[PDB]
Amino acid sequence: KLSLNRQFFDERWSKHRVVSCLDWSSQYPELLVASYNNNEDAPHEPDGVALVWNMKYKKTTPEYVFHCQSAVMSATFAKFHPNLVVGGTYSGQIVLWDNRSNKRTPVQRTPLSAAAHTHPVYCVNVVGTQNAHNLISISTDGKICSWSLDMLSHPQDSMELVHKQSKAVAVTSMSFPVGDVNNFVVGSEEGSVYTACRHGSKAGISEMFEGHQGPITGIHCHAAVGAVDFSHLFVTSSFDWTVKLWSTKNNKPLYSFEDNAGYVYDVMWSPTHPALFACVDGMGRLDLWNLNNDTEVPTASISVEGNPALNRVRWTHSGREIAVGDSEGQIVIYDVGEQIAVPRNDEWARFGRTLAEINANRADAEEEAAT
Amino acid sequence: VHDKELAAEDEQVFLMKQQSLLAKQ
Amino acid sequence: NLDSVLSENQEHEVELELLREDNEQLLTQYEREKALRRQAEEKFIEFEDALEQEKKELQIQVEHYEFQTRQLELKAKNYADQISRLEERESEMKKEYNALHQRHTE
Amino acid sequence: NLDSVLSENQEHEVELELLREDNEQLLTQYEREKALRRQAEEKFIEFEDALEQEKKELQIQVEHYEFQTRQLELKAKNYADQISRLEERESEMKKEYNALHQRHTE
Amino acid sequence: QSGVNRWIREIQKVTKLDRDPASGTALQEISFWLNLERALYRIQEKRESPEVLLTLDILKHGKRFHATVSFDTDTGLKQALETVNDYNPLMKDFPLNDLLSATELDKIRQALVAIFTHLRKIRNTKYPIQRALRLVEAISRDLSSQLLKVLGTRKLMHVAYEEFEKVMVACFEVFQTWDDEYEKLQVLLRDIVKRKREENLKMVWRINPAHRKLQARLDQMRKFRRQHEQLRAVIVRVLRPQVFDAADANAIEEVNLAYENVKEVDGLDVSKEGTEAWEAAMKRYDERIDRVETRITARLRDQLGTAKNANEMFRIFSRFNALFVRPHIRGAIREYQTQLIQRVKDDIESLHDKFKVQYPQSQACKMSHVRDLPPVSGSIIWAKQIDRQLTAYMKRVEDVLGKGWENHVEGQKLKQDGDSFRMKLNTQEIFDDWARKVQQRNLGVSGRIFTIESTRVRGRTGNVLKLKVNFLPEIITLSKEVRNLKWLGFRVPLAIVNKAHQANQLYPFAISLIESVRTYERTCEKVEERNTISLLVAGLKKEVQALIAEGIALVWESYKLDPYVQRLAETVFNFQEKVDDLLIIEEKIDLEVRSLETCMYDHKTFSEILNRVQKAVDDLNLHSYSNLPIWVNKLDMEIERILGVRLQAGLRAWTEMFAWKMVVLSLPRIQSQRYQVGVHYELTEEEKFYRNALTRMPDGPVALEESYSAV
Amino acid sequence: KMAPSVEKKIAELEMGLLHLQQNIEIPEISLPIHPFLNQLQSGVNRWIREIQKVTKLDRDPASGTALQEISFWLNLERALYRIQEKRESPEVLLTLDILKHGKRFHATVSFDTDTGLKQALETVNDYNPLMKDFPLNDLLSATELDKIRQALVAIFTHLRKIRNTKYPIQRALRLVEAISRDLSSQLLKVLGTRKLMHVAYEEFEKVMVACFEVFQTWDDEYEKLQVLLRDIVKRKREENLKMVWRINPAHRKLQARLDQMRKFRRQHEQLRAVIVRVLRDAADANAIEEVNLAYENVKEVDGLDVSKEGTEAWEAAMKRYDERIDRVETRITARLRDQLGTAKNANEMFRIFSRFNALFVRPHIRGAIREYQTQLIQRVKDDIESLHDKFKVQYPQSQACKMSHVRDLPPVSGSIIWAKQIDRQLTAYMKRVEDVLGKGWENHVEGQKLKQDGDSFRMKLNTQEIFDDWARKVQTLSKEVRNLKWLGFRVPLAIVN
Repeated sequence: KLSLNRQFFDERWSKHRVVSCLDWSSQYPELLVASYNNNEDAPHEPDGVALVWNMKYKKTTPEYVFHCQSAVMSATFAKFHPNLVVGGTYSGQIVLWDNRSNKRTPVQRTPLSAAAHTHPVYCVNVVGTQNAHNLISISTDGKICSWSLDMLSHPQDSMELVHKQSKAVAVTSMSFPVGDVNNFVVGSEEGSVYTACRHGSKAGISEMFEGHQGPITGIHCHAAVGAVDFSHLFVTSSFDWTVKLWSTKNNKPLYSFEDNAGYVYDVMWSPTHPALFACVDGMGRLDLWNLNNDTEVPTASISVEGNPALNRVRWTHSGREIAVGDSEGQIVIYDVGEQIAVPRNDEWARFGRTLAEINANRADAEEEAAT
Repeated sequence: VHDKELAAEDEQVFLMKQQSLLAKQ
Repeated sequence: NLDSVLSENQEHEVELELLREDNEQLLTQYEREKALRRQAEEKFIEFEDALEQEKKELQIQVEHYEFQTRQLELKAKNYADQISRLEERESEMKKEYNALHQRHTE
Repeated sequence: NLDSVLSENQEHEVELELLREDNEQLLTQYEREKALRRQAEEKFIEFEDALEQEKKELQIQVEHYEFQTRQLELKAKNYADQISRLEERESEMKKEYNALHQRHTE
Repeated sequence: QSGVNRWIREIQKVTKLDRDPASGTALQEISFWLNLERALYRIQEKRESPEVLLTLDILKHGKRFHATVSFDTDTGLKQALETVNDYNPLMKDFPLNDLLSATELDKIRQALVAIFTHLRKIRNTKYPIQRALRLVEAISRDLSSQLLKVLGTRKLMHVAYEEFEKVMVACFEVFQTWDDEYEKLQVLLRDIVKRKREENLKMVWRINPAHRKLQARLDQMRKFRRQHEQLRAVIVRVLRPQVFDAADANAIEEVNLAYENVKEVDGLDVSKEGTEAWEAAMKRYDERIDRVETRITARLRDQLGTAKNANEMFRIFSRFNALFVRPHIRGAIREYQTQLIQRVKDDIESLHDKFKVQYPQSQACKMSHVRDLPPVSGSIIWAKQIDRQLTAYMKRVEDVLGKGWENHVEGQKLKQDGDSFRMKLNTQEIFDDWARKVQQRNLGVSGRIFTIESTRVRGRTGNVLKLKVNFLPEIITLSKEVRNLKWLGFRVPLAIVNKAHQANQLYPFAISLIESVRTYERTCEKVEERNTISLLVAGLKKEVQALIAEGIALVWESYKLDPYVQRLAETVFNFQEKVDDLLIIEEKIDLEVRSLETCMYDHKTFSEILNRVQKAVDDLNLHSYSNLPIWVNKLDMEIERILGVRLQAGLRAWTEMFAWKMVVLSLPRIQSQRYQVGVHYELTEEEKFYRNALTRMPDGPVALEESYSAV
Repeated sequence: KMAPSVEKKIAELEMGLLHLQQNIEIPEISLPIHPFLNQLQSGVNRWIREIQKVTKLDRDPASGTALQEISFWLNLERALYRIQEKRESPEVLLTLDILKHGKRFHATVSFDTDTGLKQALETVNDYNPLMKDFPLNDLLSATELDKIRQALVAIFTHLRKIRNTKYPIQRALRLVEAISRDLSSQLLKVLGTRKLMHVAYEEFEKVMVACFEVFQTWDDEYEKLQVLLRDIVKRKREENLKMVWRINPAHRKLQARLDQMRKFRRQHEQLRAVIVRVLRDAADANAIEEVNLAYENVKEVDGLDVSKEGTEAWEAAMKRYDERIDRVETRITARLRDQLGTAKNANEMFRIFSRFNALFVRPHIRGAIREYQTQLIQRVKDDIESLHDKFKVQYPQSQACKMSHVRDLPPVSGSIIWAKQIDRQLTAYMKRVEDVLGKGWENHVEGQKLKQDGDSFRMKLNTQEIFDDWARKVQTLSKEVRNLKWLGFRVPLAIVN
């Protein structure tokens, strides 16, 4: 069952704004960073607001407030620095807020040069270990830069992503596999998912996936690791009212969940349940798809009050409370039941049998309908 | 000895002069 | 007249430094534009090669399809002439059968 | 000390004129290279759009030929059925005509 | 004469020899024609021996004419010789010997093309068309026998499905090869007939090939096994118990035993007994299958009782996807057709209600603007997605109701509704309206980079004139729309693409100039908020305005635009962080000054507060703010006045004199420019300590006299 | 200059005899004659058959060297002139005349038209402006890279006479591909002589920039030739119905292999110089022999082979080198992490951070030592605040003024010595910060505030105005004169005397 747990809405900052990104801290799993876009009704107010809310405390105020000059498009936590909030804004700067400083103004920012990003940055991440971690960012012109978290003045590595006839893929979202620093996947607004490799002899776009018929909003790789490896799988959510499930082997969509209503704005694999993923749609409905239970209807659906358009969803690292941001800035926390969240000990083998049954039935139906 | 202060000009007349510089050249 | 020569010397120094920096900037940017034009010509020649082979494949499919259309339409008009003659012949000896049937009837 | 400062003035003058005309040469080289690169991009974009347009025309012709071949093949199949049916009917009426000559026989 | 008549009979029993073409195989006819031609040539060379002509010359010398006329006219030698030499070029080589030893179906096909290409030599011969037709029938009989032997050896019945399917696929392509090669041969004999109208009076063919009925049998076998396979698919699919009845296991065993009992019956027997065995087997199979067919239909009814929405009914109708052609579930679809049409009509009306709200009034435009999509391309994607969902609904309805759902009244009004929605959902008019607007407006960037423009801001009567960068937002949106619409298959004109490429190559300087101008305006607004510190940042504002006045003369196509943009961005960032640090440290200075009134009267806390203020002023001096000593003097008068008021309070609290007086009077003064060293000037007591607090006495020195009168 | 030139002429004689050996040759036919009309018909039919045998000669240009093509066209030209001069002999004209007298018009017509001598001779005469005096012998005879460069520019300036002939442009492109083929072969021969793996880095870099200059010369001469080919194609539109412009030269793979080899060798030299500098225990010797073993493991693989097995061997050797270098890097990270087991005071830790600074170019070594740098930067921030507090008091209020008064130092020069000592301590602290944060400390998170504070502090440490004020007021003095000339101030001439 799905139930409301907590509602976050700040009166001064998060009013008349649409949530743009959500993240939970890896070290401190009760902390949510929530990006925001510009309120057009208040030009004197800062364009980009990044709030940090707390789960343990029962107050309604944001625990930290940051704001940049330009509209913040994607802000995450630093995975190996506990004090930094790294945001990527509309102008292409990568601002780096600090919490120990007395200022809400960023303490570090990248230049707007040709050696750095220039178009809006919609995907930033921190990859690596303690001894070797980097910040990866891709703009919407397809430029990918790998920075170090100290020297944000020029990138350590940088390239332009091009697949065919040196045409620039316009990257909208980016995901990384579990335990991988080299390979990653990108979803463009041209409708095409591309896999890619960071460094090596072949650096850049590796393959191509045809798939969708609209801009791709959110792509997430598989997170839960158990008896059977599933890191080659990922899910995508796009503008054509579908959620498409893929693997890196097959060049075709393995399944196309048509959310017959409104668009689909974000999707995300659960980090504990290996067969569960959540998606949001455009009329406020949040759906959970458990593939071991049923692959045609949502397992559990909820609707936020007033039905606003939902932008982003994000699971906690415990897989128990998910966070969803809407068009009014109202961060809502939804607590899933233990019958849906906690997996059984045979759930990886059951998902392997379910994936084999999906593959066999769909391929057999296709080859028996075509011939 | 005490030196008198330097001050940047008022912004309105400054970029009004720069508007004249833009239009004349 | 030492002060005038000193003023001339410092003015010449500031002009020298200014247009030396202008020289270095112009050289670097000219190298940049040459490299970018080389990149553009490389894009032109590769895209040339690739889609020219694609165009030749599609043209091959085009006049193959034209050959198929021509032979099928020729078979169709041969069929047209033969059924026209067949129905004409069947109708005339049907009339002959009717006349001979009335001959047997009377 | 007019000798040394006038020597500095003289060296400043000759180096300023020399690398000033060198600067004018690089500025001319810059303007030529910028014009060349701009014309290369314009030619590339024209070639893009014209050749992609004629590609789309070839795709339209391929689809039209496919549809024409399908409908003409359908015409040939059902019309061959017409040939077989009318041939069977005229065979039957030939048989009844032979029965009528049999009726004349006895 | 008697031996002449003996020779006449001996060659008349051979020249009249003829073989019926309907009887026997083709190879028997080939061997007969070859042997007859060879024997006729043998008796021809024996006829032309000189001793025979010697006997005819002797009989001519004996006036026995009748034997000579018999040997000249009644022989029939010349006509039979012309017959066997007219049929010779067709009969010389013939390819059925390769067919008789062929074992694989492609070898059968290549023997077929060899035979039918060898049959093309009839056009130069006087072969009768009816004998050619009987020869083709004999070829078909030999084909039927050979491929029956091949199919009997391969044993297609008891073996698995896929390779059995592919060997009948190869057999049916062999039958197609026979069909079109017979078509080519038939038009060849037609064109042969068109040259001999008065000779042959037998127009119709009426050929019945022997293999054809077997082909029909194989065709029946094809669909039969196909049906069985499809049935077995759903019988392992839907028959699972939804969370174990004997009905589902009875269905699995009924299908298995029905297929076994039809597997016992041989299907390759083309005879009448084989035909009636085939018919009895299919009647038994239909009787065994109809029970589980009725069970499947009843479970479809019970499954449709609990199904409410259109997508649910489509998802459960596609579970029985392989049984749409069996003529019992079609009645169940016909009974439930009206509910499907009504509910699909409701879904179409729901999509029409979505599209009824316009694009700028909807949330899709807002969420596309959030995710960086320009509004015309977002509207195009919106209309294309509604059209795609309409096409998906029509495709699903057509696929479930069969082709030919148009003729009903509900079907024709549903098609009318879909047609109206599709012509309301066109996307081309929006595209060339946008193209006409952009081509009329005729955008493009050139000239100098900055622009002064005077606007009327509310709250101010005077027209406030502002500075912007010469780069319209419509340039950036036009570049985004060109990059979006070139993806979408829409042809955009040349000037728009060239303008977009110039904009994309000039964008990184323009966005940095826009950010620097906005940062400078925000920092100047923050400075104008606090008028008290305007003289501290006079040097930085002077430097930034000097840089703006330097760069206002630059053109967009200049070569100096690359380092100037970086220099301006660095200077404006430094100016902004200096102003923010000045704001923080001036708030600290004001807090420490306002806390001097509430600080209790002692030397140590006054010295600590003055040390903190001196440290803040020292940090002001380290970053070298402009006009520091004037602002320090203006602060020094205020803190001296505060110390005078506190001296009044301390003196009237007393009403050992100098011990109480040296608490305030020995406090060190604030030094503005103290980082300078080398100048050996020593400040006196009045400019090092607050010795002029009696000059800043708020009530005048009369209270000092009140301190002197008590002693 | 005698014996190397003699050796080059000897190699030129050997190369000349090599293509005289391997020259594809045309069989020289001979027209026989009678030592009656039907015998002449058979003889002239043998003539027509052998002339059609010679004149139908053609060669696929996609195979073989370019010198084979040049020699083939030259030999065809010579053979066609020999056939033309043999056909115009008086005896051949005589037997053709008496065949014309015999009214055997078939022989005369078939010897007039069906021989195909006219159009073949016209075609080879049209081609012969390009085929003469071709300079590819200079390419196959050169061993120095500048010689290869001038041979390449001579070949590409010979190629500009396409405008005279009616050569097929596709055949010209395959000729260019053959030029690329034997250019790659000669470059492989020269670099195999040069033994690039066995040489030091400086000569390796000289031959790499020379070979890439050769590649660059090929590049722009190819763009000029391609411009001329586009000019000659758009001017002759009716001649060629179909036209493709694709070409894959055979030297680009060798260029990419050389680029990858040079980019490997630069990284290996950069690591090995640092390792042999600063790692002079068993761990140091272990690391240097592992580095030498990795270099020898790559070195034993013949990198000049461009084939598929050579490519796989190069990738295997580079993968083994990368894994060995990663093992050496982890070993030296574990060696550097033993600092707190030895360094307790920050001063000797500063010293071993200065001695071992050259490992911090690598990203793993820089990212591993992270929590140390915050403490070190905090220590230098404390020392910078202490240096500010030493400048909190001024020189007249300092004890250094009394120490300068006692030890016979004038107060102005004592102030200048005091300020220069403060500046020296500030520069030492900035050198320490640069050592701690490595190269590029000026754009770090913590080093930026340090750099800004050091710059604004050095702006207030200038001593020009004190010297100027002293020189203005003075216009004990000899003490100023002989102290201020040590400090680099240009004293006035009137004050020295």
